[PDB]
Amino acid sequence: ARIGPWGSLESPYYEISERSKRVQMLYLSPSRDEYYMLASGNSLALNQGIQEEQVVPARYRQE
Amino acid sequence: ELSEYEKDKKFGRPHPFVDPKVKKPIEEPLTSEELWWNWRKPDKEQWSRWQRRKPDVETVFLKAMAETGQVKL
Amino acid sequence: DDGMDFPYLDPPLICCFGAVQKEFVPSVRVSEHQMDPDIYSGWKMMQWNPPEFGRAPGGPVSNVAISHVRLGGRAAVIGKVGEDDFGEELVLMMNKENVQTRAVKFDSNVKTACSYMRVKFSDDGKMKMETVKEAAEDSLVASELNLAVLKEARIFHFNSEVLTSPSMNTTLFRAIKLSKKFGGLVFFDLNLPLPLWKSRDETREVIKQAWEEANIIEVSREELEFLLDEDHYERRKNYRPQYYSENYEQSKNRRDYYHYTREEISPLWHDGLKFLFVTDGTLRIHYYAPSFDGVVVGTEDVLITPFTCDRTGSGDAVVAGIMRKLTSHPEMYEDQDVLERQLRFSIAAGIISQWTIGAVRGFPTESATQNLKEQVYVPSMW
Repeated sequence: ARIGPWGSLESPYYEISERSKRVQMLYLSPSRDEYYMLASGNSLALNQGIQEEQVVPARYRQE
Repeated sequence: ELSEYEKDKKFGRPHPFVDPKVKKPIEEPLTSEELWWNWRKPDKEQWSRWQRRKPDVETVFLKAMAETGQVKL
Repeated sequence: DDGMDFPYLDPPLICCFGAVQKEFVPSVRVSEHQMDPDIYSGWKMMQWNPPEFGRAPGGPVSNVAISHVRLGGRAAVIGKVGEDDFGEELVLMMNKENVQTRAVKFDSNVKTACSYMRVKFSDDGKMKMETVKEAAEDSLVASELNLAVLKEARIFHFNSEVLTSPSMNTTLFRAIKLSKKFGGLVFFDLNLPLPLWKSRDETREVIKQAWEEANIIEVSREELEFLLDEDHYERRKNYRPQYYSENYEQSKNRRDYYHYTREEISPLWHDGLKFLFVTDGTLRIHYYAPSFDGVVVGTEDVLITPFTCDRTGSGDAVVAGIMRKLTSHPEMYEDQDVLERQLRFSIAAGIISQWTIGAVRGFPTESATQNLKEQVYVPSMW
């Protein structure tokens, strides 16, 4: 945790995007946290179809 | 006499639980198409964490003395 | 050379010809992103997002031999080392892990990993260097070739680094001739050194003699597009339709895993070839055979352990697993189903090899590789 601007606690998260910007880690604040889908799973699962449809637990909104 | 078992149940020797003298197969139950969508086994095996058998200890001993003749699996 | 009484041991031996080195990364290009020139505490952020050529960077041939023997196989290494402390410790490291060193030659004329060059200031002020005295590793002559490893070994594996020195060119070609005379296959690994990344035509001229003698060839995704067309295969990858997608997958903007057709790799194909392997890291392996071709699907995960992830040495593990399964199962050559099933072991080994720091420190075991293969792949695949 880190005290960011405006006295808000921030936490690091790795952004997943198909651009490979430069630094893929961001410091998210609580206001920007609940509108993203934050996975906590793994890529070690392969089915007869495609790997991109595998299911992992996440945290969207407050569920 | 007493069957082809020699009634291994009566003695206690290793023997299949079911009788290997009837073992009547299934009578062609409903296939995947004629089933409601909740029981379908969706024709593409799904990855699951519980897909490899638990290692366990007694599964090692059972395999260990199956080779030495003390066990008939 | 005919001296033998009893038949050879069960796992066929593998011939590993090249240079013995510690933690060497041959394939170097210009990475777009750099992470601070001084603070090395943040350099690990370049292992989560590799520069697309160091995604699965291969290394020396000793690394491949060690990974192969650690996977349950048997390997032997041909090379030369100096009579130094470093030279005496490299052979100790190789010996500690059951790598046969019957073909490693010790000499005192040259020093291990040390080569004497000379400054040759040219026009303008651009300095140059000319190799005055060669390093110990690249100083093997054809006379001191162990004519027992070559006879016994069933696969001859070498990398392109030996094509950058004059004497090893002749020595390698003599060894290839001997091994082919004794009936062994030739495995070619294309871990291109830095000078060979200059131009396509020069590299193709350099490697043509070695390429035409190979029975199995393994190249990366960049080492194939470079050898055919970099601009075309980079324009094709980054392309999205102006109006509407085509099928549906194109409407999801997923990653580009292109399976090259047999008419595009035809310039790199010849009659003697038995297999062509193109590895897109550990993600996918495209295999091309004389009568069939296909792609084996895999995955990767370095964010599972962001602090102990180091991609170096994974390509060596992939190649070693490929060789181990090639020698263990001789029916993979003409059976596509068996080929696909046995090519996931290499993917599992490559996945495991990226979870630790150090090329030789954390090469996976056979049991661990099988465990990961069975845990990632559905029972129908494995």
